[PDB]
Amino acid sequence: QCGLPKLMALELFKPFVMKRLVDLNHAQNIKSAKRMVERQRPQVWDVLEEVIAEHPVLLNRAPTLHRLGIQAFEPQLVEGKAIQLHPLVCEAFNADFDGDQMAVHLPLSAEAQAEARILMLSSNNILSPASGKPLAMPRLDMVTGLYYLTTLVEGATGEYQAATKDAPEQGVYSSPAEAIMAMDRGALSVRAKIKVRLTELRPPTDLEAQLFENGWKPGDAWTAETTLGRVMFNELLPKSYPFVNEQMHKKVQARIINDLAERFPMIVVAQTVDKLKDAGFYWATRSGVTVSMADVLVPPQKQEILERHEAEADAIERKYQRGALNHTERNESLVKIWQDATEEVGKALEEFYPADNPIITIVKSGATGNLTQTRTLAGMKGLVTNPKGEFIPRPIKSSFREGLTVLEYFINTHGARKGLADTALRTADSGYLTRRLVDVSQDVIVREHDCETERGINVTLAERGPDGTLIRDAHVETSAFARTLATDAVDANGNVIIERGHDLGDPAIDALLAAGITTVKVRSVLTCTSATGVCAMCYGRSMATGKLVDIGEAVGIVAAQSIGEPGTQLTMVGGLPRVQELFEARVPRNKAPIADVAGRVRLEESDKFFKITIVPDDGGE
Amino acid sequence: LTHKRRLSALGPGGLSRERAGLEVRDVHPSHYGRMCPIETPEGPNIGLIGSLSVYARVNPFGFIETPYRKVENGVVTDQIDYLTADEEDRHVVAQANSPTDENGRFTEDRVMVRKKGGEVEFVSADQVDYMDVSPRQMVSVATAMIPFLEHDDANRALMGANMQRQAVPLVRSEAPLVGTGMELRAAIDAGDVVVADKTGVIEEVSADYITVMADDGTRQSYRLRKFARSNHGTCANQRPIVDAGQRVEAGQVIADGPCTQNGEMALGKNLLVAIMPWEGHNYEDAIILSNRLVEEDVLTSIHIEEHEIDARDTKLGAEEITRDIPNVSDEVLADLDERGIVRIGAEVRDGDILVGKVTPKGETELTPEERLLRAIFGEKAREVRDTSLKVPHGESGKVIGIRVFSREDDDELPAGVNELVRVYVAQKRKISDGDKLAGRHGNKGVIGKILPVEDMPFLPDGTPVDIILNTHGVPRRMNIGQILETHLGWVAKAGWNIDVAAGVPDWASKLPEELYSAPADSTVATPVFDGAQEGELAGLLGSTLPNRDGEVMVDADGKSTLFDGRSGEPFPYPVTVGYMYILKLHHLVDDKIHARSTGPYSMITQQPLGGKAQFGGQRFGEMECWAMQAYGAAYTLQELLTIKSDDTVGRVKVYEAIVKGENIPEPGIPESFKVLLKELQSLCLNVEVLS
Amino acid sequence: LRVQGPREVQIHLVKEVQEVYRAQGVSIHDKHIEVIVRQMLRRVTIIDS
Amino acid sequence: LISQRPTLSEETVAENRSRFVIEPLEPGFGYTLGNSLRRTLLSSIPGAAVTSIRIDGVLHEFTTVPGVKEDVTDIILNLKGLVVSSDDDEPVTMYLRKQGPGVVTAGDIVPPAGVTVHNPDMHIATLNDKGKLEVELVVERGRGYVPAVQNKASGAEIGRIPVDSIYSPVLKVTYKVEATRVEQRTDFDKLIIDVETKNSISPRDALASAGGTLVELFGLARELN
Amino acid sequence: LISQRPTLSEETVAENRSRFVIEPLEPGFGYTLGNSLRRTLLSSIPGAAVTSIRIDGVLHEFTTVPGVKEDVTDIILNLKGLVVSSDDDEPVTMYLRKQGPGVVTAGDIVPPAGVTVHNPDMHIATLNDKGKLEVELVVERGRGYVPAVQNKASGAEIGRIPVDSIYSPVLKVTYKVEATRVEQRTDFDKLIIDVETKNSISPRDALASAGGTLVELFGLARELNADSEHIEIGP
Amino acid sequence: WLSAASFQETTRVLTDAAINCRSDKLNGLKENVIIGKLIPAGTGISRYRNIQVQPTEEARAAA
Amino acid sequence: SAYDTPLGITNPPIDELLSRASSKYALVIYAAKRARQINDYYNQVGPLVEPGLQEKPLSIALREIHGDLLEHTEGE
Amino acid sequence: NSVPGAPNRVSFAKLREPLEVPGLLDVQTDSFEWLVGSDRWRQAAIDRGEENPV
Ligand SMILES: [Mg+2]
Ligand SMILES: [Zn+2]
Repeated sequence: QCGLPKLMALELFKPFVMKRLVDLNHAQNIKSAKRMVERQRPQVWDVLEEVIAEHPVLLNRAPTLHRLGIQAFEPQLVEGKAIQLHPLVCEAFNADFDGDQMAVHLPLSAEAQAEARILMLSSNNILSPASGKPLAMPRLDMVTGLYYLTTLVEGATGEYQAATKDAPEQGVYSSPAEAIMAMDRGALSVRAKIKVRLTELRPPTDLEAQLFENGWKPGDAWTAETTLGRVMFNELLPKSYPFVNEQMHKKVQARIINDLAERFPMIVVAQTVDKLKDAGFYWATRSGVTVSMADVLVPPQKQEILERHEAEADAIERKYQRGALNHTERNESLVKIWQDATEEVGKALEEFYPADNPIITIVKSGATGNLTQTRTLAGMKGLVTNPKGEFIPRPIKSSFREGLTVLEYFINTHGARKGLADTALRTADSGYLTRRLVDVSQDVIVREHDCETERGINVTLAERGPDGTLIRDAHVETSAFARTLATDAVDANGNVIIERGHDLGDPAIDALLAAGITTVKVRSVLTCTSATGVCAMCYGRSMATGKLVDIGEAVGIVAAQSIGEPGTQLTMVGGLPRVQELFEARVPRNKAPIADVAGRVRLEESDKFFKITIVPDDGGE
Repeated sequence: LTHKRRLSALGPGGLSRERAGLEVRDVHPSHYGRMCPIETPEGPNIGLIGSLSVYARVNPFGFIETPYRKVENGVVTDQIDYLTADEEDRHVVAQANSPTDENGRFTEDRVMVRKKGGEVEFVSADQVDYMDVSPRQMVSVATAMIPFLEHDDANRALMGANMQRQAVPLVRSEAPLVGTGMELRAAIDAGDVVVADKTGVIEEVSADYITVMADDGTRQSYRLRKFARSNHGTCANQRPIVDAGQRVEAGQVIADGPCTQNGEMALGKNLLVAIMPWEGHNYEDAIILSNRLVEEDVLTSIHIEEHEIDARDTKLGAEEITRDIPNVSDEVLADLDERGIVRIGAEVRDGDILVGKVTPKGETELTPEERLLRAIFGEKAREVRDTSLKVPHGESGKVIGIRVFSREDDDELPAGVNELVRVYVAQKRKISDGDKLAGRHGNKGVIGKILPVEDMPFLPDGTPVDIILNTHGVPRRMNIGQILETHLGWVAKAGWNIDVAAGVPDWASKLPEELYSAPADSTVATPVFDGAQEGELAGLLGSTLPNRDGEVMVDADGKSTLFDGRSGEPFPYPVTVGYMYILKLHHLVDDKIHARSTGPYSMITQQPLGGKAQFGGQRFGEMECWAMQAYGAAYTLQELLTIKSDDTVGRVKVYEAIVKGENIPEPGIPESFKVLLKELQSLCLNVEVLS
Repeated sequence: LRVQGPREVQIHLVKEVQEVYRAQGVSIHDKHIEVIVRQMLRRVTIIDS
Repeated sequence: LISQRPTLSEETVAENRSRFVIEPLEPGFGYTLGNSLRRTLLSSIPGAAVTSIRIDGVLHEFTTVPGVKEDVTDIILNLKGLVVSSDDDEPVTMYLRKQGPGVVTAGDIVPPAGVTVHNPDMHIATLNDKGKLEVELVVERGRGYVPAVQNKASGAEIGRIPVDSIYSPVLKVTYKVEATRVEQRTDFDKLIIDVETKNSISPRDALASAGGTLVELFGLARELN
Repeated sequence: LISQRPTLSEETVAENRSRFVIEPLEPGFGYTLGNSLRRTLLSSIPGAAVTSIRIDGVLHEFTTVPGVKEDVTDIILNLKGLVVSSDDDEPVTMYLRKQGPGVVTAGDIVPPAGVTVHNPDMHIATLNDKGKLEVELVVERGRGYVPAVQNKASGAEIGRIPVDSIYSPVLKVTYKVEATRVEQRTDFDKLIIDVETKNSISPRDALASAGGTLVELFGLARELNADSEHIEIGP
Repeated sequence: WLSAASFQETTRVLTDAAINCRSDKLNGLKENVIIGKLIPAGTGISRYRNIQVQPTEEARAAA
Repeated sequence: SAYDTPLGITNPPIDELLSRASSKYALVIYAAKRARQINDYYNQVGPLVEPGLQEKPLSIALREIHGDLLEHTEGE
Repeated sequence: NSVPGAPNRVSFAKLREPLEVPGLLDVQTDSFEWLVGSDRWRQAAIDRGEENPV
């Protein structure tokens, strides 16, 4: 759902409103209906709400970097002049509420309405088509809520106490309602560990196996050791989902959402994300997270570290005055010393801060920010770069919480301006690259089911070293997952683990590693033999839908958009210029010669140059 | 004021925005004291446009000089010399904020200085030969009005400095509780306030003029601008502040300007703020406001717009300004003056007539149906067609002024123009959802929700807060200076008194005597790079005066216990509460909302025009087409590119189908492709379509 | 491409692009990059006709 | 359990400020009761306020008056602070006339029967030598905040200046909860609610009005037999 | 007089669970109603429940009871699940005795005059073969939820187990406020309250009792000035 | 040649196409939008575009 | 499987609809054709499922597809 | 101190300003006066250490 201003909706639907006014005998003809709509008489607004019902509208935010930049929503009239946007889609649109604007388009034809209602509906596009990770998931405040809801704190009010020779167990509640009653009287902290008898929540897999041999059913009671907050959180998840009983970090929530998407229909995920949003906002409001000058604690050991490193720097300076080291050597030594000082200050800051500090709470929960920002806020700014790009060997010791002096601020401005200017042109370069990528790849479209080819490419899954057990490859999610096997995998003896034409998920890789398989041949677009376009099996499964790609999808545009979307956040060589060089297939700047043929090498240092000669072992040239 | 001190690298003989690399737009060490490193555009003009520093002066050759204090033998001397960049490159300059004795000799053994290459170094006190005039030598006028600037990151400081120039004037203005010392001088330098020319005694004070009898026999009268439209449609209103029989001195402010209060610069309003997330309404930089700001017109502003119409000559006869218009209801022209112009004090809305005008038609060639309709009603085929000036779409407000120029009575109008009529419409806009507010530290945001007073969290004494700002912004944006602003604003509003029974406290050792105690609602000044310190602020928070009931709402840490307005239970943890200076930027949803269903089209391409001035259509760019192709929405894309843009026949047929309630017809052959084909046919290319 | 073969050059291009992208912490499946490479490798220079 | 119905007792802090103690209440009950009372007291108490004004020598609010230090907009803003008490439920007209040197305050208005002004010392404007101020104000009764009504909708002629009306006599309402002892235990709590009003209506009357509104609202819940 | 009088509508969700919708009420009154209504509903209706127990098979080390598979904690929870209704607002003693293999439920308790049990099918424990269960319960009336009262001063009689008391018949109450439209204005609030009580009362009766209690409480304030201008509703 | 001209180097592309006299078959996902014909992808391909629909006899009888 | 009552245009659930079609595009064209037929009938086969008070043709077509009251083919 | 009015505003500044802030509009006015040529400009140029300014 989206909130549409009354005036905007009236203007968009003017013809429909005029039709519904004339046919309802509010106006005698089309001219009268138009005149009534222009003056906005009260009868217009009654018909407007009837007209807009079940009429989706497309929202867009420029620039449209990828597919999810345009999404269909069901409109509803709202007082005022600002469009109301659902918080969960802000990640897809890359939108923030600091003055951004969105454009609204009205589908007219029945085909367009069907496409908007099915293909482009916001609730049907949870996952990212690029990597397949969920996007319409809790973030920022919501996470900070759920985190606080599910964190366990020792020594809390109403904490469970083991039975003694004088009294039985204390913190045991007959049902979650009793726990809520206790919480409402200040007798039970929401984050206090307790024992509670649950009946409507499925227990975890191993507990279910250990307790119910015939399978858990609704109404069966079982005692769980957990906090009231975790119990409330598990009520947001679908009925059949097993109990989690774990602190809700960002990655934990992402894992849960990914599990839901794989094993549950799309509607259930859309409802669960809304429930999580509501709970997260409610408990973020009451999480106690706030910013104050006192909350920004400083490490007591900062002064000693700074004085020691200042003594070291003075020693280096006195050495330099003798002439033992050059200017570049002095700069390098100072840079190393101040890097060490910054690292020690950061370590001290991390150690000193308490667990429940709001600044650390926000970062650790994964809602937003990073520890480097905290270190520069409280600990010390560190080193800054000059216009030339080299590190200045005069660090800004004073943190912003203390306040930089004039000269430190002036030098920091250099790096700030450089970063801003770089970001200014990143967008243009990325847009140009995306345009070229889209244009080149526009011809790749899935045209048939399978080309019936035995060819493919080899992808490694794991490597075995002296430890004996084969360790999984780090880059396996982007290589082996969401692919098809070209040939059957056979272990050392010869038994087949997975037959050809099987989707490679997580269980498939787990089974293959157990059997001892390290490399697998998978069908790929590079080897597709289809006469026109490509085939579904070679491409694999669509990341967005998690199912086999369907005939008629323009995978080329999707690939181009996926490549181009993260371009804006690549440094400006190992960044966007490097990507452009690689894709343009031009001679690299720092060209490295490649051995034409094996043999023995020889070299001769020369004036401003090397020279290398390779003598083939086989042959004489 | 900032516009007049702008240094631009573009223009003839300058750079081009498409041919400017990183090197030119980066900060150079020589800028110190000449070009402000903070104030600069955020967009593609980053680094190409800057502002002159406070103390910078221009050499007749065109080079920018800055003042420095001559120091010899490690003793700062009263002599001041203006140096150029190349001239200072041969000297060692020490920062102003360096300890010095009453005599002038440096107290410390080593001083911080800048060398030839702009490199910062410790040197012996005898090596320095120049010193900075003031700690704020490097900042511009706008940057000088950000309190606690040194605690704010460069990006946020730049954003705040840029935002300060977009504040719209309010109906009533008040100076900030906490600010710099610049607000005063700037207000006088901008020249919008009225300053007495000669010392004397005020004679007569009205809302329109001020008469002052000078000390000698001379007397001077000053005319005050009242409700005068500015270049951007913002009210410019000057009002007196002096009283009859009051002695005034030359250079003393006698009338306030648009955004000034008692001779100081007042761009926004100081209001109570609580730093906490609230039910997700301030999510992603959104802001919640109390309804009080609407009831009391705290953030209300007057906006004036001018409409111009002209009656001129034509080959068919001159067009006349008349009170009678063909085919108009008698009620429509009810507020029109006898001449046909709207009456002052009327309330015009969208589509209302402002000035009545008519133009000769000439040929008629009326259609047979129209001829029959006129015959059955006996209506004359009038010679003139209506061309009256009508209020644009979405406008409103009272009519305040009318100006008429007629060639008959001089009125040297352009050739062919016989009459010129200007109408001024003024409207009072209250803060509403979607309006953009911001602070002085780059913490911008749009208003997402306006709550009734009973819903806002309130202090334990019953006082409700005015604004709720999210807590997740500050730490990652590195603009912690706003928290110090909030603390010091709370300290300023509620008076403070430092007990001096057991001597003076250690933290307050360096505070001037005047800051030992101050009454309630006392304003304070914290100059950039020389102002309130950490420990001083902490102590002042810990030494505030109680309220009317003899109790302190805010503890020594700056946090207070709030109550939930909706549920009624107290919030589990204390919340940071204080006073912040929030200013209203000129980005209001009122003037950017337009939608379109059908409107004017282009001459050649026949596509909809763009812009809110016309019934502008939104551009469906190439990237949107890529997105539609990625979705596989073939039909939506086809209708967007043909039916809704330039399928001339398809447009009218689709309108007819929608009105009649029928299926949408098939599109075909947008006009742009035909134009392209017949353009390629030119320049000798045989382009043709086969079947 | 000239020395080792068409199969290797696509491996090299995919590896380089993925390394650059993941240096910043961005996850893109190799299928998109290999589609781009497939488009990059579609024609042959004729030596003699 | 205990059998002791709660009781309410009042004390007066000032002429227009009072405190009310309700005790004994069940534990965790004072906060919600006080919040409900505060919400009703701040959003439902009826009062009287000026609905529109007309000055002799102006047509709109964006002009000035000869010999008057303040302009029309500032005069309207100053009049916003006027506090009035009315009896009848129909619009009433008050007249304000002044000439020559002096300061026009709220005490210069000549209200008709049934209309009272409780802040006669409020400053409105100042006339120096030739300022002739003639104003007519319209007073009505209502509740809450009502934005100014446009002349065209109200069918008024040019000259009338509609203004925003604030029908609310209550300034500040707060509450606190303390523990009180009973034969059962110290669990029960007492609620102290403090009310400060514009002096147009006594705090007790406003409290009674809020209580009546809440009683009649909860009558719906009680109607289930 | 109000703009539009609100109305209350009921919809049954289950045997002992219902939902009530009050609409359309003026803006800002949704929470004002709902919060106080929930608090009164869940903390003002009087009832009865078990407050202390004593099992003859255990005197120290309250871990397990001989002859039964269920531990002491499980028995305590099952008893907490019991539903009782007394009519003497004073402590009374109930006795439960069982012998031999089988299952002991609420229906096996012998109640005295006045005391009643509404869920005789509630399973209490499983008595093992050649096992005997003999327990006593203390029952009295109260209001709301009261944590277990300590017996540290009972050194002369140790073995009794005090337990948390649930007197309120209402078990769980939730409320929410939504926007709704009347005519052309959408500022109005709709209050939706979900209630679910024990077997000894229906949600309608609890709602009526809470409404009466709130009416009395606010009449306590209205009595100060009877002839005041309170917002009337009409019939 | 339509898409090549739309991409870059319009003058050179058009010159080469003119001297070569090479015709364009309008199926490239980029010239279809220029012509205004619905793209040959997603719902625009013949398989989905030429779907036939008619109620079943069982539902037709009920009416 | 088990889910809360769908609201707005999410009803009927997309999973059930996709269970009766080859892919999303086929379902889109299927619903569009049925809706066009229903509208043409309105303006001279009618809607099989009892339409609501002012249910739009598209929603009626989707409900009919969900109920399995219709059938389609794929020309090629 | 420069302004006779000088609304009260206590300052945390600990450093005395040795030089008063100059006119903020001088960049425009002085340049324009040089362009057209004015008596005050002639006097300033003469005092600055130049003869026969043009
Ligand atoms: Mg933005
Ligand atoms: Zn294939």
